[PDB]
Amino acid sequence: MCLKLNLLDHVFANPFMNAAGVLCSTEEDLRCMTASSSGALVSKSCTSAPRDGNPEPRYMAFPLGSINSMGLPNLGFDFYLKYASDLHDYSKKPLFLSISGLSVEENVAMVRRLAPVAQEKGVLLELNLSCPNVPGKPQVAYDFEAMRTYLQQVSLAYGLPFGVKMPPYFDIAHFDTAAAVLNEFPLVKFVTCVNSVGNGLVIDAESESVVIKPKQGFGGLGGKYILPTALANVNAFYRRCPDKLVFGCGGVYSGEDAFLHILAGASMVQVGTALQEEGPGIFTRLEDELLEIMARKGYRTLEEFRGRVKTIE
Amino acid sequence: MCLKLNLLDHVFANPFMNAAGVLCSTEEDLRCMTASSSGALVSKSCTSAPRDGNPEPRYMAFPLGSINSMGLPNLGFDFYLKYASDLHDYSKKPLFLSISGLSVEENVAMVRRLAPVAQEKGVLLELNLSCPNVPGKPQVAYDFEAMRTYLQQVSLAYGLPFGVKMPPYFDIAHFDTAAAVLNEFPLVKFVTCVNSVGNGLVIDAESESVVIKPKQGFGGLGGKYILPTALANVNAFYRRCPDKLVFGCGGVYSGEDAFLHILAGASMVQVGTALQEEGPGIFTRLEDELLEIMARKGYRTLEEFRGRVKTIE
Ligand SMILES: Cc1cc2nc3c(=O)[nH]c(=O)nc-3n(C[C@H](O)[C@H](O)[C@H](O)COP(=O)(O)O)c2cc1C
Ligand SMILES: Cc1cc2nc3c(=O)[nH]c(=O)nc-3n(C[C@H](O)[C@H](O)[C@H](O)COP(=O)(O)O)c2cc1C
Ligand SMILES: *C(/C=C/c1cccs1)=C1C(=O)NC(=O)NC1=O
Ligand SMILES: *C(/C=C/c1cccs1)=C1C(=O)NC(=O)NC1=O
Repeated sequence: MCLKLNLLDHVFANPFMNAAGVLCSTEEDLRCMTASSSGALVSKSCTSAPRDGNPEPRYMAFPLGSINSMGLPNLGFDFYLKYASDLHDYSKKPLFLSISGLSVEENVAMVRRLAPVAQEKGVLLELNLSCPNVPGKPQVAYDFEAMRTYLQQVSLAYGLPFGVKMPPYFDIAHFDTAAAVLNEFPLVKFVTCVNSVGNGLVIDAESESVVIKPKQGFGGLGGKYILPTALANVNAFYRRCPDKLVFGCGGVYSGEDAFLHILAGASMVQVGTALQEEGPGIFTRLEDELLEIMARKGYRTLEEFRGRVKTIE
Repeated sequence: MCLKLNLLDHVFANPFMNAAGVLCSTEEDLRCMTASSSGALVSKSCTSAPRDGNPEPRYMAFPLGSINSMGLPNLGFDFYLKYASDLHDYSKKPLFLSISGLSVEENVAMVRRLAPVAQEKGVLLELNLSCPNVPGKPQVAYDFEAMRTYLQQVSLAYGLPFGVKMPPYFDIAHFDTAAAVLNEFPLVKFVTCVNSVGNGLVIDAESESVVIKPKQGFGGLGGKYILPTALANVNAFYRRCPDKLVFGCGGVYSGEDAFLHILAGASMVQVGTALQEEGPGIFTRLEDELLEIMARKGYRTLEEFRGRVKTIE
């Protein structure tokens, strides 16, 4: 019985990794994620220049999930590039690098610089088109024209295999259009579904107040709230992008939740809110719990059930 | 002391009502909602002609909420119009009628016939622009040019105050744009936020199967999953639509959840999933719970706290 995978020219001990933004901002965070049982890690989305992000409180967690408006905060591209070039131990596990420039120009600027590092070291790009917390800069992937431009320019500037972090969609016509944009770009080898469900609002009944400070309390939702949305987007792109990989993200707290993502079509399974709450010990739990489900069902590998969710009649 | 209110030139005993589609399809259902302690009721969304709706199973509920792909099912407009014109006892509470034609022409045809009964009896139109479960017919309010065309034509054809059942949005630019489209129409006097969170996917781990039959298992989400999304939309439209009322729908299981909706800006509060699961006895519980929270905080009216959610700094 076995959780191993072999994809994008890398070997993964298991399908689990952090979700971008969780436990991956500093060198310390990145070492911790490397020392953990995860199959891979991804760095914090970065802009070209370092940034502070939004005023605190900007993240809060509850029994059913999390709300966040982290905004810009990252140590900057130079730092994440050096991590990938000089510091990351690739013998431990594969590394993905998330970028989220504020203009197509900014992204292209960065991906020009990442390419030689990608060629040399094997770092994998994840391009973030779905941040819901920068004011005056809505989720790029909700503007399909903008999306096609970003992907053109980045494919052209980078010229190597990469993936895209997508926002959730809620409408069958949007699934159809978005997968079709993506399928114009053969260098898009993976699609990560989903980023936070944007612009929710948590209100505390006792205080009568919002619980995060930026944007009058509005922020992206993670965790239990979003699992059926995440599974929908995972399967919707799995069905519509038969030449690409789908990475699942959203609502994973258990090996059962990972099992569902995998049934829906996920290759790698990312863990945001639950990892933020539980810490990196979650990875050993998720592995054991997923193996227990596989054992009970007689499944010996991931590809025996990946994408094999059953429909009714 | 008592939760009574006036809106839209009617009087309501409390802000609670069913959500359209729940406990409101048949004459029996409507009689049962009329007999309950809700402050109002809304009929099931209807098409000009009767329809059966989708294959069963089409609704399933879980601890965290519900998924549904009910699709077309209603007794047809003639039935709901006759309920409004001849059977409803307006002495007990107000009635809303929900319409959901498949084209602008169908909606125009219905509202032309509803207009006289609205003039005579005061039945209130809730126009549904957000059904996530007709194949080929995506949520009208996710296409802003289509939404403007529907609201121009209905306003011209109806000529009396009405409301719109909105889908959730997730993007501040979308809130800005949708609210500005609504604000182009002075006859749109209330905005119901939200319809179900469209096209989620529930998967049963043991059976490895989706749980509803239509649309390969995809359906709209209700219940605990959607409360922060609902609150966000309620507040977003409450802030942007100062000359309209906002009706709250989504995730209400308790008087506390109702309190949050009303803090966010809700005038009426609609109950879907929770009502489907608990039945109409829920209304006495919701009233009792809301009165109790109000007491504990020293609020005597709903006006004292509606829209008074606090932000940080
Ligand atoms: C504190 C926080 C920071 C995040 N930062 C990023 C980020 O920098 N880039 C990104 O693509 N997504 C970011 N996200 C989104 C997550 O990667 C993930 O898509 C979302 O939380 C849903 O997964 P979950 O349900 O496991 O939390 C962040 C989420 C949280 C909670
Ligand atoms: C079985 C079912 C049928 C529904 N039918 C309708 C409908 O005919 N028209 C409509 O506007 N919304 C319909 N909805 C959406 C609800 O009115 C409501 O917007 C949604 O369920 C979210 O509220 P909740 O969280 O309380 O369930 C339906 C919901 C359910 C669960
Ligand atoms: C926004 C992206 C933020 C970045 C900060 C520096 C570079 S990119 C977020 C996102 O993608 N997902 C979230 O849930 N929260 C965010 O703030
Ligand atoms: C669809 C609207 C369905 C109609 C059937 C006859 C007339 S209109 C739904 C909706 O608006 N919200 C839901 O959650 N489910 C539906 O099926």
